[PDB]
Amino acid sequence: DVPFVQAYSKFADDNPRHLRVKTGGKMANALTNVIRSYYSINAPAIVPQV
Amino acid sequence: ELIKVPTIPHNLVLIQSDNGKHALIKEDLGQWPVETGISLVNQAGVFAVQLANKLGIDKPFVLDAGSNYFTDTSFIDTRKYCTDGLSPREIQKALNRQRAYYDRPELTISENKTLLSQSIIYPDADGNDVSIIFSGAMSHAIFTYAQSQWNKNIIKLDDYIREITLTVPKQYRPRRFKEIEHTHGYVYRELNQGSLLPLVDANLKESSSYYFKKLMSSISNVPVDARTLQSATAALAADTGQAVNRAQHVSMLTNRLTTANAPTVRAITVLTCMFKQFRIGMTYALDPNIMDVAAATCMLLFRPAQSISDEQYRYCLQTMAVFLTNTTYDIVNNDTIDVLKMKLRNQGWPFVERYNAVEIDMSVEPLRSPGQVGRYYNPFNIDPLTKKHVEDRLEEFINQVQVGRFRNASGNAVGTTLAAFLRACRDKTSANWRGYSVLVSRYRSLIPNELFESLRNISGEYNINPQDEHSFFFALAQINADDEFIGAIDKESAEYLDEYATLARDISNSLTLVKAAFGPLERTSGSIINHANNLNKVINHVFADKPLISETMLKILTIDGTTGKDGYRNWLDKLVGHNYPVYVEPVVNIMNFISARFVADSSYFGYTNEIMIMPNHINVPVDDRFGFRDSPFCTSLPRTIMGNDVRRISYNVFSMMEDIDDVISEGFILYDAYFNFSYDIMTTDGVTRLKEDILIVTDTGNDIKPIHFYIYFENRNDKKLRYESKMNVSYRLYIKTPACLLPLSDYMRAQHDYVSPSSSRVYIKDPAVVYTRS
Amino acid sequence: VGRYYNPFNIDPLTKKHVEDRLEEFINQVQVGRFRNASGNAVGTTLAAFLR
Amino acid sequence: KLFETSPFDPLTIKNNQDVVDKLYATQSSSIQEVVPTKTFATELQFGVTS
Repeated sequence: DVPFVQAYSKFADDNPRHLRVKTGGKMANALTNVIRSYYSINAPAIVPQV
Repeated sequence: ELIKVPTIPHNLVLIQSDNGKHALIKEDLGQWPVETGISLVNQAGVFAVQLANKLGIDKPFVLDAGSNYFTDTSFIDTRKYCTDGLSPREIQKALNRQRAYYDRPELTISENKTLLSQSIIYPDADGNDVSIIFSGAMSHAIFTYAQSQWNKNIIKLDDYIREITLTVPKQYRPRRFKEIEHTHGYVYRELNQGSLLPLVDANLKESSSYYFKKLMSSISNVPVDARTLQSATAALAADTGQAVNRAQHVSMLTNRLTTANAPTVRAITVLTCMFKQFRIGMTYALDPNIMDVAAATCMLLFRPAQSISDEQYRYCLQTMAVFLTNTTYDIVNNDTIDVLKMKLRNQGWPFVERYNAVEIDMSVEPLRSPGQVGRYYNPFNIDPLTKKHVEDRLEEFINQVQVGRFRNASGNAVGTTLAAFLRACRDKTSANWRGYSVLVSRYRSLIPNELFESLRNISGEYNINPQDEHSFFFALAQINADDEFIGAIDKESAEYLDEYATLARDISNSLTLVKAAFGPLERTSGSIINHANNLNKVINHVFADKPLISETMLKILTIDGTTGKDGYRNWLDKLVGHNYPVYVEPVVNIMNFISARFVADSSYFGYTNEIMIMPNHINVPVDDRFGFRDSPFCTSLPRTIMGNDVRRISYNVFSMMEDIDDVISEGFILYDAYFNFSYDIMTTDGVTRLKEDILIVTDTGNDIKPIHFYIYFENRNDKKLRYESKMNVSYRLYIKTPACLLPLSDYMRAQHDYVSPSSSRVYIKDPAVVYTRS
Repeated sequence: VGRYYNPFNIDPLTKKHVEDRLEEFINQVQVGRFRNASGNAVGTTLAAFLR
Repeated sequence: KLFETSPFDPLTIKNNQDVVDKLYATQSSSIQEVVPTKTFATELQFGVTS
């Protein structure tokens, strides 16, 4: 599992855990939110610039 | 051999405040520096070995903690109280001090008995002893995993014997084991067989030359019967009339006889019949004589057809045609084998054919060749079933040579000389083939099947002189198997077995090193330069201190005159991109486990991936379980503070920041780096602070100074320390709470189980099942 | 940016000489006979140099 | 007397290994089916070390 741990840590800024659901971290949330914003002008677009 | 570990390596310590209000259990596994910018997994590998040595699990072992117990004075209590791990009396003392602070009554007798009986030893169904003790979580996980890995190689003696029955020769007296050993005997053996092909296939000339030289030295010392040549020479002189006055072809054969190189040739004879394809060469004189023809005929008749190449076979036929048929080398230069065979047969010469030796199967399975059948060639091309030459018409062919007319239309001087010589060689080979067959079989048992089918006479060092060949068969010596010689072979078998086992380990080590260190090459200068530098760095490190590879490998690699470092560097180079399967050993499994936990649980080993710097006026949730004053530990680094997400900056960006003063006012999280930290827990009360300033600003970049927490326990109603914390400290550094810390209230989480094997088991150091005959 | 020939006709990808029958070719020279009437051990001497 | 030399003194032993060790020490007194000599081995594999 060593190659997967490195890839997940880079993507999610946290080590994978057996008892925590693998969600992708804050990058996954930001990617999901920008997709909503691109589709329509009425989307919230709440992701900070920082 | 196997090591019996007497005590379980618990790593628990008890820290309690002076007033006794707060107490904690901490597992101390050491602090290991971690460097950023390079792979963490590679660093974890170095620390895994050091950690294994600290716990005592690096070498094969079995736990022997069954006898560490005592029995209570009460007559009802028949339980066995374990003495390993953290003492339950230490927890009882800590718990009573806590109750004294709160003015609660001390632990009752019933409560004391339950606490004092937590650590026990009880037997299981299989006779093993199970120890329940207080110990660290990672110490328990790593120690128990290493136990299961080493136990894979511990088997009963009867199981080991059944796996090695097929390799036991008949000429050895069986060993009588004691009755206890048959019932309760166990052996630690690694039964995986590693191939020697990676060394042999890559370096064929070096491997073949090394083993041929070692074998030749042994065979050269075999005793032989001392039989004079006078009887053989006198018979030859009578059959072909030899006159002192006249010059005859028979004299040229006789004056050239010599037994000086007989031990060397007879070792070549064994080598031809011991290996699948051992090809020998032979160079004749520029002007062939009757000796060359006799030598060439002897080679074709009494040597295996597998030892004679087609080019050598044609060269032998060309030499006969030049002498017997009165032609030149230039004429027969372009003639093929079939054409040459017709020329000699028309003149009356029938010895123009190679003969295949008959294979004989070994009685037992060859060493390092599981589930395989060995073979070797019978010497002198004699069929063992018929006890005569493969050619059934050899008597008729010799008579045909006798009446033939070669080199002269009138007379039979050449034919009679060759026929009489060839009859002598036939008789000697018939009488003495059994001794050579036994000699070949004995040396065949030394080599595995891989060496039997792979080694070749590439260099051509072992070439037989024509004078030595014809004198070998004319003056063949019977083989005498002295008792001293027999014992010498038994010593060689032990040394050969150790050498093969050593080589297998070195090959497995080298194959692991190549995969981890070197990638694939590209047709670019950068790839070639990178590979060359990395190759030199690895070679310098492996040969430093005690060399990784043994002296046996270095002897094979240096057989051509190259240095040991140079020979290893070339062989490692060829191994890049190998598809050879490497069996994973128990020690590799253990190290990968500790490496995985080092990456997964970083707080145990003193480093973390994230730190937070926040102003003092901002209130953050903290871990209040331990009663620390101004605790620098958070259960998790907060996602939001005051309704806004905490800003996260990578260490590289923070290093290059020139507006760092504006950023620190708000607070931020630092990540993308490994932060080494240390802490000290003081029993008194005081201001919790850091040893050094948090950050250092330079014209080149910003950096974080080494982290060392001074942590004190908290007395809430202390105005002096409360004011100093708020006013004398402006910024605070937070990290996730280390997982090694555990409150005293949760002391039942430290209970863990260790299983030790039965004490009835006896371990056998020498599991071999045979003795020497004498 | 430039390009150059790798020395000694060695392919970095295969880490070996370009000719894939070199070992067979050298063995052929070792067992060969070239000047039987006027030469001695020409094939063996030349083969040893090649290895 | 049942034995000229006792196979082992029971009071000296402590576990199963001492019985085996003592039996090897006193085996010369008994009539042995096979008299021990140097031992011959047919299999030997060395494992990789730490």
